[PDB]
Amino acid sequence: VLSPADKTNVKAAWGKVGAHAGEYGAEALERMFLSFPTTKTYFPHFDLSHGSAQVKGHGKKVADALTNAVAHVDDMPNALSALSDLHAHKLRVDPVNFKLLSHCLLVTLAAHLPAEFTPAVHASLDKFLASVSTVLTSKYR
Amino acid sequence: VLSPADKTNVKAAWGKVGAHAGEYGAEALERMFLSFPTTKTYFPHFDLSHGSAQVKGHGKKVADALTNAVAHVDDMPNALSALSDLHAHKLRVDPVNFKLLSHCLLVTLAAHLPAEFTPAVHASLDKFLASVSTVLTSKYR
Amino acid sequence: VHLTPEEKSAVTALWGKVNVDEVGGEALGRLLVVYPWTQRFFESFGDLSTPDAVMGNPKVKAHGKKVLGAFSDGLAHLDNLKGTFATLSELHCDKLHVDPENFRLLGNVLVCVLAHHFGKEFTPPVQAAYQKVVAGVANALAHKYH
Amino acid sequence: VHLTPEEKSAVTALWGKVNVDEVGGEALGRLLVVYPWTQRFFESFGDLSTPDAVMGNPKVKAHGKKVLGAFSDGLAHLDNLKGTFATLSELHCDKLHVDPENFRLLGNVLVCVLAHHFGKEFTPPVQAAYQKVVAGVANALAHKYH
Ligand code: HEM
Ligand code: HEM
Ligand code: HEM
Ligand code: HEM
Ligand SMILES: O=N[O-]
Ligand SMILES: O=N[O-]
Ligand SMILES: O=N[O-]
Ligand SMILES: O=N[O-]
Repeated sequence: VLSPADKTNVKAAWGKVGAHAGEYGAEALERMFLSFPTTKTYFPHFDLSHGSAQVKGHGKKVADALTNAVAHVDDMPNALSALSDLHAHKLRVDPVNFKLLSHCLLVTLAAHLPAEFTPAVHASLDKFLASVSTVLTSKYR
Repeated sequence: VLSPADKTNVKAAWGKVGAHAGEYGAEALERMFLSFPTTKTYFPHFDLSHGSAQVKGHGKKVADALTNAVAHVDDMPNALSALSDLHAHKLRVDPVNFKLLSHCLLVTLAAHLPAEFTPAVHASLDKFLASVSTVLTSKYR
Repeated sequence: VHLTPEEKSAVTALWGKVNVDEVGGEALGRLLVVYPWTQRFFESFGDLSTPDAVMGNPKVKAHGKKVLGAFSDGLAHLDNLKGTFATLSELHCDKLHVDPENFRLLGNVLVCVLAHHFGKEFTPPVQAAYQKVVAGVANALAHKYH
Repeated sequence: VHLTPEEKSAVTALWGKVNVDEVGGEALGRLLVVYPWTQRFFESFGDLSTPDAVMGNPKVKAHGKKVLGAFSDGLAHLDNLKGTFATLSELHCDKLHVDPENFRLLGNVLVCVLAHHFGKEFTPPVQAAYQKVVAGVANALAHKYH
């Protein structure tokens, strides 16, 4: 359950990130693949090397999904329903991997938001990504 | 997201358990305390020895909460809201501990439902307890 | 992992009654049905479309047999699980990249199968002893990640 | 845990720039704010009612200092984390009964603090190397449970 304070914090961090969100998504994916190499097996057909166009394009898709979630924060199950289906049924994404990507998304924000990433905002972002993760694992099947 | 099949399976298992639910809750708590001794620190004021009246009475409370959840399966966040508050805010229950109690509840059902505990019903019960757990950790704070 | 003699007694007495041709396949089938992401590593097994399809799948039973063989192995070598599981760890971690959380899950599913089969005989202390065992196995199988 | 020389290089070069009087308290404060169940083990610390109260709590800073001292310790002894962390493992597991999932969490929070403080310098490979480290520490601190 995301609080009014949490929603304002996540909105503030989104704003500061601005037009870098795609690039940051790409960075978070690289951080994940290097830090948690088990995650790589989900992208056997991607080239995962640094500067990969496929990782860049995917980063944008992920960032776009998260922003759809922020923009529909009070109706996330509905907004992310198609993605929930995809990740559970087709991709069979192991639930642990959502915590790994969530951590890498936080790390990327921390590396780029010296002023914004306070203890309170870090908390709110953690809750937001945990809420997104809960939605995206809601389907198994 | 609990399916129509899941809801019927959990209802069937509830029915078979019948008036033993309190006793089974007590057993699941004993299984937890012995198997996962870290959980014991949440009950410093209980006597946790076998046949403890406090563990028996608590088992009944837990079983009763789960049955309230079954009976209001389509409105669990609301039905369990007071309990969610209690477990996150006052008790500060670590989220990992919900998986430990959930596992011990399944084990207890498996030990008492030779016919009912099929692979499908085991699945549905796992999803049910995971849904309950998700509600009861929804609050931190 | 250090089991006490009472814990060792609980574990070995039960295990001698386990049907080693069946229990492994039951635990594997349940793993695939309950935690269906794990079906990712078992695409070659064929029909996994329903619980019935999984539990009656001959490849599931045959492979589960090998899995239980490895648990049986750890049970004979509790004080050296790391050595016992070295080549399986290499396999599950370096080659397959299974997240080690699933090792804990398979261990817990095994516990559920044991409870289902043994009923009241699978007492709370008997479970406790088995929990130490399956945690020890999961930790050794995960050694290549540590 | 085995770090490559490149991983060792990444880790030690960064750590020499860490403010050892501050970073431990920052990581501990964030642990208490983000994962507030952990406040359960720190009731004696006093006012933990808000983020500001936590981060400015003098007991949080003082205790975080000791925690970072232990990370500093593991960094000097990567190939013997088990020995380094024996008495802390006894403490955190046998006496305190902290679930070891929280060791992983504190390690990840530390990583977040390092990223916040170092910015672009905390590159994806630098993070990777730190992940191996904090996992190694968590695993050694959890040895008493294994
Ligand atoms: C914060 C959590 C996540 C978000 C917001 C997210 C978002 C997305 C989006 C937007 C797509 C493309 C949708 C489409 O084009 O149909 C996608 C696909 C995919 N996702 Fe995720 N995802 C998340 C977590 C994960 C995790 C944890 C994994 C595995 C480690 C994963 C693996 C994949 C894979 C393998 C694809 C297909 C990629 C391809 O073939 O091009 N996702 N995700
Ligand atoms: C399936 C999940 C759970 C259910 C349905 C459940 C249910 C309940 C209920 C009904 C109460 C009493 C409510 C009241 O009288 O106000 C309670 C209290 C409590 N619960 Fe849980 N709970 C669950 C998980 C947990 C876990 C995982 C822990 C910790 C390991 C825990 C620790 C406690 C404690 C320490 C109390 C206070 C007991 C006392 O002082 O008498 N609960 N729970
Ligand atoms: C509970 C711990 C586990 C044990 C004791 C175990 C045991 C085994 C054994 C004995 C084999 C046969 C190796 C051989 O043929 O030489 C095997 C293979 C395999 N395991 Fe496991 N396993 C465990 C967990 C898991 C999990 C959780 C997964 C996936 C969710 C998995 C995936 C596989 C796969 C895909 C193979 C086939 C490997 C191949 O032939 O290339 N294992 N395992
Ligand atoms: C990331 C791994 C951790 C490290 C390296 C670490 C390190 C330390 C150190 C160096 C001490 C001082 C021991 C002494 O005074 O001799 C300590 C004490 C303590 N730790 Fe941790 N710790 C970790 C994780 C945790 C977590 C996650 C919690 C709770 C959520 C926790 C709870 C405590 C408590 C309550 C004490 C006070 C013990 C006492 O004085 O009786 N620790 N820790
Ligand atoms: O990168 N997650 O789709
Ligand atoms: O026993 N859980 O309250
Ligand atoms: O349990 N699969 O090896
Ligand atoms: O981080 N507490 O020792």
